[PDB]
Amino acid sequence: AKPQPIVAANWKCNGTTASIEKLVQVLNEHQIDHDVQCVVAPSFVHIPMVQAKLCNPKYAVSAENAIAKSGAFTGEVSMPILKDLGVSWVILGHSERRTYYGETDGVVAQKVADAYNQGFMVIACIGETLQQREANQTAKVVLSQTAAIAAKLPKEAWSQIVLAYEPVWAIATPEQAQEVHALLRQWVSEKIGNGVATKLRILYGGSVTAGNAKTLYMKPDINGFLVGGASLKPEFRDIIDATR
Amino acid sequence: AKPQPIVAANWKCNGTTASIEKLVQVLNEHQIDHDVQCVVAPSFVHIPMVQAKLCNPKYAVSAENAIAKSGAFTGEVSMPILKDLGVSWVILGHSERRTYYGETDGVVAQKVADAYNQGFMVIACIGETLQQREANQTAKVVLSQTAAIAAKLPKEAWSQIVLAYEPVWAIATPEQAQEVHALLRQWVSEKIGNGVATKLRILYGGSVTAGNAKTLYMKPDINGFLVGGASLKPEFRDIIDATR
Ligand SMILES: [As]
Ligand SMILES: [As]
Repeated sequence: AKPQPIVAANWKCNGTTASIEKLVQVLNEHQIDHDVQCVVAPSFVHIPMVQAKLCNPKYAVSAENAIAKSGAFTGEVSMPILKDLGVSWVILGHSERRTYYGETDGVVAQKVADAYNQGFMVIACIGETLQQREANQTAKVVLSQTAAIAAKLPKEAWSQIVLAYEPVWAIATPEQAQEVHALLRQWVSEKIGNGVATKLRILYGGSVTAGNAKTLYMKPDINGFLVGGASLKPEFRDIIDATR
Repeated sequence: AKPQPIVAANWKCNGTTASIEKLVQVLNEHQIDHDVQCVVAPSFVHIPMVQAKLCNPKYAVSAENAIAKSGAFTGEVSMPILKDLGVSWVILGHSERRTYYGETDGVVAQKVADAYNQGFMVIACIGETLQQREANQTAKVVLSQTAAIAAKLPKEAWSQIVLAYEPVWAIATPEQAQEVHALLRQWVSEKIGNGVATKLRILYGGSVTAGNAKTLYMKPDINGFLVGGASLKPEFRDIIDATR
């Protein structure tokens, strides 16, 4: 029933040359025996070393953010630059960028559309804060965020979209995760179409560990993970193996 | 009289693998016959290729921005990451980040202090908008920006600081540039000390071309350049040679 799972590592703003060499060697030696798309998103300056040292073809390298256009945007990295470098995945709308770096719903929606139209696979992040959840606004918020993205996309774009639900309010039980994933998928099914909804990967982006990954993946509407801190450790392999 | 000049290339969010290979080969073949510190600031994902292909020891590689701390800051690059990668220069406070990416005077001042305390050479950018210049507030603005930076630095930090004046209102005659540079240096001399003021490099960050570089460098308070678009072209070499 489920579509191909994805296990994505978000290294955030972490790593050294030495630590990444060691971690990538562990990922390269891991023999994955089922159909899963693995993604690694290093900090921008580590993308080249990861591209060079990774040899496991079940992985793609992602950026952790991008802007749409090259030009006079000191400090930023654009989608054309990433494409020329051979990066075809990007994480957009991460809660830390929505919170700290001014990415409103509209800003994220436009970036996702720009990444779609430039050929990227996009992990688009959504999720509600503690104040929003306490106000009983979980559904209003995650469906407003998703709707904003959807309004700028044609139906055919959804083959390049992956959603990641971040329970910002926690950063949650597997049951609470499943409730939001099911709501997201039912809204896509109604508004966009049931074929899009059954093929869409909705990844869980709360706290994922070797301890809890299999329990989360048992949920019918969870299609893998956007992993934070545990993705810097050898137990990331156990999180991949939890999607069998 | 003048301190060692600096000619810094800010590539902004521009370049391809192919274009950078070609440009770096031109910079590597250029024989520089006087004492000048050259800097190249590529987009983050191009830092490694530039570090590898550059062979001209008169150049240092810079970042175009950074944050102070590693951690859960998706999409950002930190000063410890850059140091581990061997980057010891950073541009902070560029007008495009102050304008588009929420860097207030306080935010820039704190980053400069954090980069000082982590051992970086810092090109700290200041400059007034068209509305501020029309209000006759050039001096209020560039000295407020500089004062905000200075308030977080001990006197000994100034060996690691370089100022870059950006005439945002234009982006200017060499005379207008010299007036602001002279004002900046006189304020540093009074507030911080005359030995700091005579050793400080104040770089001009308006439109610098092969056509105008020597005329600008003739000005007594201009110590080189933070160059935009012309730094992507072979005529960057002519801008370096204008600091003889
Ligand atoms: As291999
Ligand atoms: As050489």
